[PDB]
Amino acid sequence: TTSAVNIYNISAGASVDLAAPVTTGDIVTFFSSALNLSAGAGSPNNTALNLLSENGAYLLHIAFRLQENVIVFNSRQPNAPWLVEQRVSNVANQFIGSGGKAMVTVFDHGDKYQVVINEKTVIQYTKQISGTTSSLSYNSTEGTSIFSTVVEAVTYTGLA
Amino acid sequence: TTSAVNIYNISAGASVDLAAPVTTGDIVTFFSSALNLSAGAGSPNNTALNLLSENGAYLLHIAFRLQENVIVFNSRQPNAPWLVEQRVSNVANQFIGSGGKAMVTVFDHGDKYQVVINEKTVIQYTKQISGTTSSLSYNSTEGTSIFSTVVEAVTYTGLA
Ligand SMILES: CC(=O)N[C@H]1[C@H]([C@H](O)[C@H](O)CO)O[C@@](O[C@H]2[C@@H](O)[C@@H](CO)O[C@@H](O[C@H]3[C@H](O)[C@@H](O)[C@H](O)O[C@@H]3CO)[C@@H]2O)(C(=O)O)C[C@@H]1O
Ligand SMILES: CC(=O)N[C@H]1[C@H]([C@H](O)[C@H](O)CO)O[C@@](O[C@H]2[C@@H](O)[C@@H](CO)O[C@@H](O[C@H]3[C@H](O)[C@@H](O)[C@H](O)O[C@@H]3CO)[C@@H]2O)(C(=O)O)C[C@@H]1O
Repeated sequence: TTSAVNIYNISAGASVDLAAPVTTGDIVTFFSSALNLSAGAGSPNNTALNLLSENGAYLLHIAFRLQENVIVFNSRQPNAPWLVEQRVSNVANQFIGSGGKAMVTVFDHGDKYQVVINEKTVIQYTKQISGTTSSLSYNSTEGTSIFSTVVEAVTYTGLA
Repeated sequence: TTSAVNIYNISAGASVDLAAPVTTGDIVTFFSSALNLSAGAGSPNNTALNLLSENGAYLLHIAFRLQENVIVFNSRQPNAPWLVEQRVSNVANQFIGSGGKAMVTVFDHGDKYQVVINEKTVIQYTKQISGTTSSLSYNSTEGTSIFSTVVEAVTYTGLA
């Protein structure tokens, strides 16, 4: 009944600490002012957006792989191996209806993470690890990212 | 547990019908890619954002008035007089921390509307009229709008 809006500018390769943690019922949107579907190969990821716990855990890892023409969703505890990785085929098909810019939205449904690309829901990822998101990262493969060098992030917390 | 993201482009003087209504717990954000605090005089509104019911009622009317250096919040049923109007003093003060662009967010707390300019909450408006938002309008006074000619609107519905 007293929500909050937080805006962050995330440079590729950076990680920002949220001034307000993202928990169940809260939202996180990533804004890209560019879209490059014919950028190049990722090592292996061209672009990755991560929601991380205060322990360094990867609550949610989102990776776009142009050469493998896929999107990967996974998670993992700090200094531990990668877990069960879901995947969505065909990158470009999710960005249909873009036009030089993209929006990725993550809904934290407590026990799941709903990921939306613009207006299209791509997956209802089931949380392999639980907790509140206290920081986010935007990692890219040198010069072959599908998003702008700077990605804006708006978080809507205090909902439920 | 199955929310939706809808993106609308609203041209000044236009009104769009939402593909999904905005109800209690839902969110609506307005994106302006320009900010003009020394634009001119409004007749009397330089810029107005409205959330309208399916009956044409003005659930929430938001008006920026440079010359009167104020922001007005009000409501009204169709073909009825304007109601009790709240107001926030000093426009520019709410946009501090902008930099050529702005975003307004309206949280529908069921019995209230929380309005946020960027990251600053400006008012906790109490609904004089209740209902679901089925459409939004962006009205301007000829050439003196504080926002770009086209404002982007992203709605987040199906939350609660
Ligand atoms: C040079 C190197 O090996 N570093 C990797 C890193 C590290 O493995 C680690 O994640 C560092 O934190 O991973 C990078 O992305 C990985 C990530 O996309 C996961 C998704 O779950 O997949 C990894 O590759 C998988 C592959 O998808 C599977 O098909 C295969 O069974 O196992 C592979 C190894 O786990 C990605 O490597 C990262 O930068 O975060 C890529 C780096 O090259
Ligand atoms: C030419 C004309 O009179 N049209 C007005 C319209 C109409 O009054 C009506 O709203 C059309 O739908 O109103 C415009 O904005 C009004 C709006 O900002 C409301 C806010 O509640 O205030 C009106 O002026 C008030 C003033 O703020 C009060 O101090 C005063 O006590 O009463 C005034 C009259 O209600 C605004 O006119 C609109 O375009 O929507 C302005 C048009 O000029």
